[PDB]
Amino acid sequence: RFLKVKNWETDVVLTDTLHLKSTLETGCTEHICMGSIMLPTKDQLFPLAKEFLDQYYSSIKRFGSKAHMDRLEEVNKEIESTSTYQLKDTELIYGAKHAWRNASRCVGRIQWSKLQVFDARDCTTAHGMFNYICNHVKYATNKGNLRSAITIFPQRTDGKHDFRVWNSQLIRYAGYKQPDGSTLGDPANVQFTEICIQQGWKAPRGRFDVLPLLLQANGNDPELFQIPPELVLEVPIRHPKFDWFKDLGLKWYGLPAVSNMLLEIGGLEFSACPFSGWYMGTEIGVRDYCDNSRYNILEEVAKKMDLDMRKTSSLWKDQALVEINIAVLYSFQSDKVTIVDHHSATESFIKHMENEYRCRGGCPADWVWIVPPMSGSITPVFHQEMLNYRLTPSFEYQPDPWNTHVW
Amino acid sequence: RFLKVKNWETDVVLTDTLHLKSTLETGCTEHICMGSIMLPVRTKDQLFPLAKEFLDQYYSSIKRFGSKAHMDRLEEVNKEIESTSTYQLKDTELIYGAKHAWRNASRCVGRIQWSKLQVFDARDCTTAHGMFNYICNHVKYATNKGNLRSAITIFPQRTDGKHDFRVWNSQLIRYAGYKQPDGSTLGDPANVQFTEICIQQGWKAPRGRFDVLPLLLQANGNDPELFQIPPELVLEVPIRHPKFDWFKDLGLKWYGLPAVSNMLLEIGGLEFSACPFSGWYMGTEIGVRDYCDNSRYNILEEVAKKMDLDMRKTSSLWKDQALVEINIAVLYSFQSDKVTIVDHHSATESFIKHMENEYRCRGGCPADWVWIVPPMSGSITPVFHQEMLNYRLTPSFEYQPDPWNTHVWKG
Ligand code: HEM
Ligand code: HEM
Ligand SMILES: Cc1cc(N)nc(C[C@@H]2CNC[C@@H]2OCCCCCc2cccc(N)n2)c1
Ligand SMILES: Cc1cc(N)nc(C[C@@H]2CNC[C@@H]2OCCCCCc2cccc(N)n2)c1
Ligand SMILES: C[C@H](O)[C@H](O)[C@H]1CNc2nc(N)[nH]c(=O)c2N1
Ligand SMILES: C[C@H](O)[C@H](O)[C@H]1CNc2nc(N)[nH]c(=O)c2N1
Ligand SMILES: [Zn+2]
Repeated sequence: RFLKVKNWETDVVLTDTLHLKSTLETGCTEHICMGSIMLPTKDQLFPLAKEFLDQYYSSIKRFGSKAHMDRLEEVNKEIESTSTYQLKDTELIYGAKHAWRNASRCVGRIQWSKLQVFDARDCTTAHGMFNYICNHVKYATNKGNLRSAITIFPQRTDGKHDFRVWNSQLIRYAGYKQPDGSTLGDPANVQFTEICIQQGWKAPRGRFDVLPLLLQANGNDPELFQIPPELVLEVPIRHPKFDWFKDLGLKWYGLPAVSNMLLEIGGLEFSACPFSGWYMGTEIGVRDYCDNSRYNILEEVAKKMDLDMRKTSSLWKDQALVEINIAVLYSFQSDKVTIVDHHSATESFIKHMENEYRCRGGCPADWVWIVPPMSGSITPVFHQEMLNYRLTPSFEYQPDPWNTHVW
Repeated sequence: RFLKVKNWETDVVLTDTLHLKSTLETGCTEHICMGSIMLPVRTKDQLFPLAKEFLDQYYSSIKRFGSKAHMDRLEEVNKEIESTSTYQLKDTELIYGAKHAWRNASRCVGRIQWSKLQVFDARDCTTAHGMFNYICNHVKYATNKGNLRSAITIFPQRTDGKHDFRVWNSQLIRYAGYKQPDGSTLGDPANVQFTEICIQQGWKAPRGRFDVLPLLLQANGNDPELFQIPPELVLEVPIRHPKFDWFKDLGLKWYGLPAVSNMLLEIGGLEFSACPFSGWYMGTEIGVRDYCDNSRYNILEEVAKKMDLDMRKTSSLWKDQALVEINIAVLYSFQSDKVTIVDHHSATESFIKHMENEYRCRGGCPADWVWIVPPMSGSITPVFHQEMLNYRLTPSFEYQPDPWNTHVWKG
């Protein structure tokens, strides 16, 4: 009931107390650790509301004041009456910033308090959703000078009227099974691409086709919309030394924007809440390009470098991985699109951890997601012990809507 | 109960029943995961249960469960415990035990090899000098002129915890670290504290960047004694690079034999506080950690300087670049000298095959993801994408505190 984390590179020891305020369940027991698993009424709602408003009023230094006891009473009466309640704009902004603050898998949280929140709770149609989302994309992109933002559609009511963005991210590339047997474009999105085509989409059947948004308002069947191309900022990938790199024909998008998550604030569930920041280089160059199940480009790059691909021990995979990531970084920087490298991002996260320990009593962190997918041990997060626990407000993963929705 | 693990690259789903045989604690709760925390005298009362579990397991493994030989051995151990407070393992049980501790070691990526382990029974040992002889024979057997063979040497078990055998070195072979008055370190920073104990015990330090440390050995709870491993027994590899001819002039070398000596082996309730074991290196242990940790030899800058990498900002990935070249060098050098080494691609691939086999035949394989994933190039190895269940099985290896913090000095 008082826990220590040690950094093994610097010997700095931090003391966590924030974990006692933790509420949801981790997946682990005394007997089994699930640290590496990807997915481990009225009466229910008032405690959840209360817990939230208590933290909110404490943050603005008005815990136990009349404005506190009055809001607690107002919310209580509204739940009693309507079976739900509405958040004040101030509460909504706070909840959103804190769900990011609490996101244990996010390395970029030094940035948590600079989050532009777009209140789309007044939305009612898929066309409305499209308008809001285009406005979010343009605001956040900001001609390459990226700004963090979230747009929050209306909360869950009876659960049969959910707003959902069916895309997993606002901007992604299509994937198509080929006669060949192989895959064209991004294999992650084969299924979704089919759902779009089975719902009307005219696919260009290219390697890098920006998918249509597929939007669900008020539990209705979802509809298709193309994001204005002038709003989707893309980056052709070149290398600062390798002439031939450009000829691979690689590009990626500047805006990472997760839109399949569920934002939970004071017991309320916001099932459509796309949010966006900016990239860490490795997300694109290590994962998007190199994962066997993704664009899987290592072989082709290794060939152009003329490495010895005969034996794994020549580290040809590793050598090519580094250059691919140098090129991702160099291209974003040259075209002036915000990107951070894993050295700088993990160094920032250590600074943020220390702020959160002295200021808040801790910082939940999932080491398995926080340490970059390349060069783990030469980044400082490798040597930092972390405690992982679930705080609310939070972002939660939710099932793909096609698996659920009735048509 | 059944727990499933998915591999997100292949969609292969495995079912773990083995976790049901797990007994000890993880450190985690339903409220906190301590998966990245590095560290998350027995009565009769406790002992016979631990013995019984163990012998039930051993007897099952030989398909003799419930045999007269099994029941007679249970009775015998019961009696030995009731009358003497402890018991002695048969050779066959010791061997099986040491094999299964390695098999159960969830942080070890090398476990495909668990059944081929040479066990040296050193339970007749009585003196530090005896321990020294035993360790020499182990080093020479394991080294085998570069054709490394896994081995373990097992000294007498704990009795009252006042009479422990301990190897004070954390590994049998390691380099001296020396703190300089100006605050720099010469040689290996990890070993500064232990080097200082050695010096105080009378070791004459050469004060070089790569001095092999003397063994400091404790028998029967006595004060530790110093011994120099014969140099002809310490196989070393000079580090050079296939294309970069200046690599050799950095003056690096490493020892071929990774040999962990500070861990405690538990078999059937008995505690073997000195049980050095050895295998062979995966290249990244040396090339990533030993050379490139900031708290170790820290050679990234010097390498990148020689390579003329752009070092003015991190986003040139100069560190990532230098790190790969060094790792290339370590594997090249070992291979050229015919010293057994495995790369992290081949090791993780073998591990996944081992792991799947273990689910089919054993009903699980406990694995610590934080340690199994290599410290470079994580996601281009198949373990990154592998969900893993971590739990504790016995027989087992455990961390124990360094003996210089606990030892009662006799004078
Ligand atoms: C501003 C720059 C940001 C950086 C550099 C960054 C970095 C990252 C990275 C590298 C990951 C792991 C992604 C992966 O490997 O798939 C991640 C995950 C995550 N981040 Fe951030 N992030 C940023 C902004 C944001 C914002 C604005 C939010 C929410 C407001 C957020 C919340 C999350 C969540 C919930 C996850 C886990 C996603 C999942 O479970 O699939 N992050 N972050
Ligand atoms: C045969 C070749 C072997 C290879 C390639 C191998 C590989 C490794 C590696 C890379 C680690 C992580 C160590 C680190 O990064 O510091 C490790 C840990 C470990 N291995 Fe192995 N291993 C081998 C043999 C053995 C043997 C023979 C045993 C005992 C019989 C053993 C038991 C352990 C234990 C207990 C750990 C955790 C050590 C700790 O917590 O400090 N391994 N293995
Ligand atoms: C099964 C599953 C669970 C879960 N919690 N998340 C996922 C999505 C997978 C996990 N890793 C890659 C993929 O998600 C991509 C998420 C987008 C990246 C997150 C992000 C958000 C904001 C900024 C930024 N730089 N990066 C999948
Ligand atoms: C605090 C602590 C706990 C714990 N369980 N282990 C340690 C020792 C740390 C862990 N990683 C670096 C350092 O020890 C070196 C590990 C020894 C190598 C393991 C090994 C054995 C046999 C063969 C091989 N290739 N590798 C430290
Ligand atoms: C099985 C394992 O949990 C899975 O591969 C995780 C590992 N760490 C990760 N880390 C990040 N940042 N993103 C991921 O998608 C994953 N995948
Ligand atoms: C804090 C963290 O658990 C610690 O630095 C671990 C991470 N993973 C590791 N993995 C291996 N193989 N060896 C190690 O020493 C470590 N150190
Ligand atoms: Zn856990």
